[PDB]
Formats: sequence, structure tokens, C-alpha cells
Amino acid sequence: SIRTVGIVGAGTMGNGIAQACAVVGLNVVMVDISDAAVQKGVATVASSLDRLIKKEKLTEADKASALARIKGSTSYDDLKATDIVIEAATENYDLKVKILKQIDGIVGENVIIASNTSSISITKLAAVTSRADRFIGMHFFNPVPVMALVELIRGLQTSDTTHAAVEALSKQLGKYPITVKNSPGFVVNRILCPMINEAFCVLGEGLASPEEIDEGMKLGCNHPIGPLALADMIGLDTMLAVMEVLYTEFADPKYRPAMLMREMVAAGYLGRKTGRGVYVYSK
Amino acid sequence: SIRTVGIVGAGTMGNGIAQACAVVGLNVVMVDISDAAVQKGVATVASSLDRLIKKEKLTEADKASALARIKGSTSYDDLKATDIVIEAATENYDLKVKILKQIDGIVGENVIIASNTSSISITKLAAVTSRADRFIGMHFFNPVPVMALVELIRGLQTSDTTHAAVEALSKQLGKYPITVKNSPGFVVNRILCPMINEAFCVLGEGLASPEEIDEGMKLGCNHPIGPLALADMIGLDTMLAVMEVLYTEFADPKYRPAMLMREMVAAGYLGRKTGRGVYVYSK
Ligand SMILES: NC(=O)c1ccc[n+]([C@@H]2O[C@H](COP(=O)([O-])OP(=O)(O)OC[C@H]3O[C@@H](n4cnc5c(N)ncnc54)[C@H](O)[C@@H]3O)[C@@H](O)[C@H]2O)c1
Ligand SMILES: NC(=O)c1ccc[n+]([C@@H]2O[C@H](COP(=O)([O-])OP(=O)(O)OC[C@H]3O[C@@H](n4cnc5c(N)ncnc54)[C@H](O)[C@@H]3O)[C@@H](O)[C@H]2O)c1
Repeated sequence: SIRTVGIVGAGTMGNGIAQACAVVGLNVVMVDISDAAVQKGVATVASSLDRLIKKEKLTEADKASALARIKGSTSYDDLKATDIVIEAATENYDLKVKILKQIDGIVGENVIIASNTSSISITKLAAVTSRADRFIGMHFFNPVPVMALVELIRGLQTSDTTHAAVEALSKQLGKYPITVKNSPGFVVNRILCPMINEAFCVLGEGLASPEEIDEGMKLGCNHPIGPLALADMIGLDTMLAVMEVLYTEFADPKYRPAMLMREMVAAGYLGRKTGRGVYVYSK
Repeated sequence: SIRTVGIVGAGTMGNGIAQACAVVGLNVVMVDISDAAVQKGVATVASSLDRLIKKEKLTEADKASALARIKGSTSYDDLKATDIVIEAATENYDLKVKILKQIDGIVGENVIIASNTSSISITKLAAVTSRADRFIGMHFFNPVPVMALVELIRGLQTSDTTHAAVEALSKQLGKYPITVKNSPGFVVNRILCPMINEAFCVLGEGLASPEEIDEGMKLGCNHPIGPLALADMIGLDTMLAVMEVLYTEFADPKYRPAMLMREMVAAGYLGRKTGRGVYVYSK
């Protein structure tokens, strides 16, 4: 049984997960490095909950009822309390390793250790823990409370039992889990991101205007957002880096980053987060 | 002014266009090779119109009012009547050429000749007519009455005037036109179809189940349909052929068809149209 979920990292993704567990009545032990980071974690869960109140989504008593289940710590031994720990602090490799080893040292042999990540090899991480068969990848989606799926990524070592447990936890949290063998871009980024890249290739070659490329794809394929606009939301620096990973990990030019993508990144035109990428934004 | 539109071909796409012109009060001269094909063209416009009646979309009098404007011929000299002729009979090259030359012979020098096509080089076709600057590509979308966009594809020769006229005609028909320099896959198929191909690559490599790949993309990127399901609707034979065109026309393995795609095609598992492709269907 998994009634208590360890969480390391209390940022966007961390509360994300904590909330998702808590509104289901699971006990979360959320760990960060200050008291500032922890409570600030608790503020966005409160604020988010307060938004749900205000559009007739259940309810005042549950807002209260979820939060009680969140034990927000700063010491790391609190995770002996826990059925499973999810790391969710960093896309930095060396740092990620450290965190997982520290986690590996505290919790008992049979506890499952997961790591949220978009790009990092789940197999390589699993190998740094003393029980690799108890390790598995998760990838949650970027507004976590509402987004109804998770990629569950098996390292080469991830056992079937580790898999079914997390698979069930995910279904519990009310998400549809997707199982994927560890592979660059897993499933989602693997197919989506080279499409974004092809849009840049089209824009790069002068074939059409951006706006028209984007309308092409909205109206033609009934995509909610156009790939260029979407790139501007994700971050072209985030896009370029995914493509560089595909190209490096596969060692195959099929995944060349688009050149215009490289140029915008070099220039600092990174999308909405700098006010300019493919399109210009208001600031 | 463009008040009378030539149409060669009275199949799915042909009526498609005719209707779209007629419900706007444009005079269509629709030409096919039998009287069977012509009237059968007129039947699907009637049937489609009768569906619109039945969901409170205007109206009995307009159903009547559109049809009057459709002059359905079988002789080819009827197209001297016309401001512009759109070919819409065939994706066969040699045949396409013939039709356009025949059309080129009838109509006057200043009449615009277009060709609907997903894959055929608009430049190469424009070159077979005596006035290439009066030639342009269209690509309409596959349920034409409702689909609100057209790709407008300039051959190297297409003049600006030819372009603006058709651009305006398109806006008239109530569609958003997309302008594209002639290039394999234009814009839409160029970015969409290699994404479908990447899904097959993922399925091909054993990374995930189809259903999960498809859910990955629906829920993750809010795509209406999943790429594999979509491939099953388009036809895997139609998919493979688009990829083969990309690979052949660019002469670049970046667009390798996925191997699983090749195998399903070789096997006859072509999607919904044979009852089996990626998934199995009821027949
Ligand atoms: N946000 C995204 O774009 C995104 C998308 C998919 C996956 N991810 C994954 O999730 C991770 C977390 O991203 P986020 O959006 O929550 O970041 P964020 O900037 O919102 O917050 C990161 C949090 O991690 C904490 N942290 C850093 N080092 C730590 C340590 N040694 N121990 C405990 N906590 C530590 C920080 O104090 C901070 O509160 C990413 O690094 C990435 O691996 C992120
Ligand atoms: N349907 C699609 O999947 C699709 C999608 C995009 C573009 N297109 C383009 O549009 C073309 C038409 O496809 P469709 O779906 O209307 O086909 P269809 O099978 O519904 O009908 C084709 C029609 O063209 C007519 N035709 C054939 N040869 C002719 C000639 N020499 N003169 C006059 N008419 C002739 C036939 O009699 C028939 O009525 C395709 O070949 C392709 O170039 C098709």
C-alpha cells in the first residue's frame, strides 16, 4: 500500500504533485532546503485551492482537508515516514545524483524512488541508487493539478512490481499513466518537439509566414495552438536543448536543430519569457 | 472580377469546391466525363445541403438558390464562360498534364488555371501551360464545405496578380488562405506527416503501446486525435507515399519512412479503409 508519498523539491512541480496527492487524501511529506521554499510551496497550493473554491469545485472543507495531509518538512529523515519518494528539485545532473543518493541513504530498501525529468536518462539515474530495480522515471505535466497524464519511464532496471505500484498510484491521483522504455524524449517530447523543429525549418526556408504556418496547423489539423506560438510558450532555449538531446543521444542528424532556432536562441529571443521569440510580446 | 469558376472533376473535392463557391453565390461550371459523374456530383451537394437544412443552417430557399448557380456540363468548351478553372480530377501526373493542356487550349490567355494537389510540384505543372504566370496551386481540405482553409501554392512562375486574385477568391469562399512557396509537403503535410512517421518510429522500437502513444499526444498536447489513429484514418498507403515524396524530393534520409509503416503497407493493413492498420476496425 502507498498511503504516504515523499516529495523532494517544493517548487512548481513539487506542490503540483503534493496537491494532486492531497486532494485524493494521500499523506505528503514535502521536503525543501529552507522554510521559505516549503511555505511558499504551501502558498501556491492554498492559492490554487482558493481558485477552485471560486469556480464551484469542491470545497472549503476539502481545501482544509487536503492541507492537513501535507506534512511540510526541511529535514530529510522525515522520508522514513514514506512509502515512496519522488525527486522533483532539479534538471541538473550532478545535483540530481546527489539528491537521489542522499534519499537512497535515508529510506528503507523496499521504498520506491522516482525522479521527475523531461530529458535525463532514467537508466543512468537508477544506476546510482543501491537498488536500481526500485527506481523509476516520472514526467508530470506542467500545470500538474489539472493535467491528466504522467509518463512512467522504466529504466532498464525498473522491476515489474515497482512499475505496477507507481502505475496504480498514478491512476489513484486521477491521471492516465503512459508507460515508456527509457529513450531520449520518451514519447511526448520525442514526437512533438521534432514537429516544432520542422515548423522552424519551414519558416527558416522562407516558405511561408509564421502566422500562416500556425494557422495552417490549427485549422488543418485542429491543433489548439500553432507550433511556433507553442515554441514561444515553451521557450526556444528549452526547445533547442530538447533537439540537441535528441541529436546527441541518438547521434543522428535526422534530429538537427533548425538553424533559425539556433539563431533566435543565440540572440536571446527565447519566446514569451523574454518578450520576443518568433513573435513579439507586450512585456 | 471572378464571378464564374471553372471546375474540372466532379468527385469529392470537385463538388466540395463547387458547393463552397455556390453557397456564396458564385457561378460554377462543373465539368466531368460522363453525365453519371456530373449528376452524382450534384447529388452529394444536394445531400450535404439537405443535412444543413436539418440542423437549422440556412435554408430551403438557399439550397434552391445555390444549385441554380451550378451549371453542370460534360463538354469542355463551357469553360470559356469562366473567370478561372480549378483542376480537381486526379493525382495522376501524366493525366493531370493532359487535363491542364486541354484546359489551357480552351480558355483565354488571361484566365487563371489552378490545380488542386497534395504532392505534385506546382512549378512543374505551371511549366506545361502556355502562360505559367497565370498558374497556381490550391490544396483544399478533405471535407471541403466546412474546412476553413486552403493552401495557396505559388509555382516559381506564379505572378503576384494571379496570387492576389485567388487569395481574394479564397477569402470570399469564407476560407483562410495560407501562402506557400512550392515545396514538398507544402506546409501542412510537411510538418504533420513526419510527426505521424515519428509515432510509427516509436511504436516500431517497442517503446510504448499504440493506445498509450495516442493518449500521450491527446492529453499531453491536446491534439484531438492521436497520430496513430490519424494515420489509420488517412491511409497508411497515403502516409507512406507522402514520406516517400519527402525523402525523394529532398533526397535526405531525415525523412526515412518508418519501417513499421512500410511493413503494414506491404501487408495490406492500410487503416480504416481495409479494416486494419495500427488498430483493427469493425468492417
Ligand atoms: N517546470 C518545468 O518546465 C518542468 C517540466 C517537466 C519536468 N520538470 C522537472 O522537475 C524539476 C523541478 O522543476 P520546478 O518547475 O519545480 O522548479 P522551480 O524553480 O519551480 O522550483 C525548484 C524547487 O526545487 C528545490 N530544490 C533545489 N535543490 C534542492 C535540494 N538539494 N533538495 C531539495 N530541494 C531542492 C528548490 O528549493 C525549489 O523550491 C525540474 O528540474 C525538472 O527536472 C520541470
Ligand atoms: N480526396 C483526397 O484524399 C484528396 C486530398 C487532397 C487533394 N486531393 C486532390 O484532388 C483530386 C481529386 O480527388 P477526389 O477526392 O475528388 O476524387 P474522387 O474519386 O472523389 O473523384 C474524382 C473525379 O475526377 C473525375 N475525372 C477523372 N479524370 C477526369 C478528366 N480527364 N476530366 C474530368 N474529370 C475527370 C472523375 O470522373 C471523378 O468524378 C485528387 O486526385 C488530388 O489531386 C485529393
